Amino acid sequence: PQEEEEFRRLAALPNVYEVISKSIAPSIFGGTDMKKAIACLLFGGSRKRLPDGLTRRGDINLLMLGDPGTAKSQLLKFVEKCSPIGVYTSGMVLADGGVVCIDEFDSRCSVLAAANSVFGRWDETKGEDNIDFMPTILSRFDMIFIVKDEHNEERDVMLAKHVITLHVSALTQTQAVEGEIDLAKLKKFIAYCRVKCGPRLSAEAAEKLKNRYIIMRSGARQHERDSDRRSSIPITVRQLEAIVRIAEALSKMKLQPFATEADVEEALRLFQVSTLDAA
Amino acid sequence: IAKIKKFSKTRSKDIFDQLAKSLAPSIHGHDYVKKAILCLLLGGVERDLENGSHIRGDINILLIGDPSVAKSQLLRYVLCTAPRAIPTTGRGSSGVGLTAAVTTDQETGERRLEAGAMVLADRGVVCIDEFDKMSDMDRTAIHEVMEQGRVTIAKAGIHARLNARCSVLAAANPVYGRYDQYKTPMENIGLQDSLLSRFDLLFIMLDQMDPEQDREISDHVLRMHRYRAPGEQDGDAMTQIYEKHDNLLHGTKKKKEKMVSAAFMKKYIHVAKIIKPVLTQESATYIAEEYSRLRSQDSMSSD
Repeated sequence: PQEEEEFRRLAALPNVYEVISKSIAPSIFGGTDMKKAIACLLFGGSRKRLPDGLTRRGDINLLMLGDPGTAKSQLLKFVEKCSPIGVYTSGMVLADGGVVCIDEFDSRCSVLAAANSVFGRWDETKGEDNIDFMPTILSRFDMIFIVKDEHNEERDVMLAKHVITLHVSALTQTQAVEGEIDLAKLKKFIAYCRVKCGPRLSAEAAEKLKNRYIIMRSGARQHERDSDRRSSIPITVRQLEAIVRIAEALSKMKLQPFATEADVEEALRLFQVSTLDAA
Repeated sequence: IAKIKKFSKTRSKDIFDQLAKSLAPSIHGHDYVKKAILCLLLGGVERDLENGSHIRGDINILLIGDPSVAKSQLLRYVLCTAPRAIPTTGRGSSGVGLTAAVTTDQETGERRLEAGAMVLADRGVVCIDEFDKMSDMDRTAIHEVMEQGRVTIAKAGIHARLNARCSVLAAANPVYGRYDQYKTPMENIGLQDSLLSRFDLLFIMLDQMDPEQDREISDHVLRMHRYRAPGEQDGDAMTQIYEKHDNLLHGTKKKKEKMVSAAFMKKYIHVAKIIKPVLTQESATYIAEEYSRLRSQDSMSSD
């Protein structure tokens, strides 16, 4: 009973999103957008039934593609550890409402999958044909992220220094950097938020998202028509459902009964940065 | 009865036009598919001969196209409307499920027959989604039903023949996932000649993203989504021949035309299925000449 007040105080702050994002794998350098996506996946959306008997998915699906050495398995392990229910496979029934991480991609479960390039390493010039999965299975994923080995002389030095500092200082002290939440506390907070309530969208946000979806569909049209080639990542109503689910998850993170326009804007920005860059 | 007679007499030639139009308001376009579904609902005529030979009176239609062209929606609508409609997915039911089997009863030691999926659906509709995922062997099993509508079973100590006069809807995806415009339809379909020949109609649906078509589809989907059933409070968690006009379901432009109600449509379909037509001599020569033209079109197929 006492922990309810603690969770309410934690979720009533104006900076819950930043604290949660920083709490997602503080050891890993960079990937703030990836950390936020992982956090909103862990919070997840809300499922809704229909009187006709039909059900709509309330879980988010993410896919990651990149060269080896981009710390993909570490994120999967951290997600499995943090999630109240978590399964890790090398490539479903026992998981109910949890998260299933799937490495080497080449029942109410959220799916987080990692995969490698067809040729082993990404080729920027070739563009498409670097993903072997068919568009039919690619459409199920709510978001797709691409990671490339951005070779910078200063970035390698910074990464080496960060790794060596993590190696050295870890026996000395194990303390939060800046207000980071403990693993058990974050686990209980996520469970409490998931159990307590689930929000719904608003009319103005719905109209804004509809207009943005129409504009994005026209843009994907024009890109495909000018390129004279079929995009391996199509845009359909499932993308709109994914954006709605991400906005609902963002509203759920604040425990508000109704979603705001800021959540929809953040969901649209994340969806753009992931899919449009990937596509 | 009086209303049916009045509608038939007033709308003489428009019936087949209206029923196809009002078949599925929730689905936009695909007039030919709606006409084919209407023809399936009406059905053909089964003819029995003095020699006892049986001629099939059912029609088989196969739909192939890109994803998200409202094919499963049509299958579900047919399942809801048809009196005896059975859905059987590709790998959900095998040949044992589709074809009646023989089981040895331990209580008495005799062998009994248990009806399959198609045996129960006599003079009905069988819907098969993901027909591509079905194995070739179930296709061979279904071939007998599609040819003569009968299943012959013989296991030592017992033999029988069961009637399987039924119509089949089939929905399948292309081998490449999306239909290839450049490649020939033979490569895209990827099916044997016998199976295609046994099918009566083949429909190919393309997700042509035309400006006006995309705008119209989006408008129809938005209008259907924003619609709410009357008599119900907003935000709550949860017979005339012509349907009452709705500003959202129909639209302001569609005020000039009305859709037929579901119950009246079902009654008219049943009455029409009762009716037994007779072919005329004038149409026979025209049909024969057009068939000869179709067969000779091999030299006139152009590109």
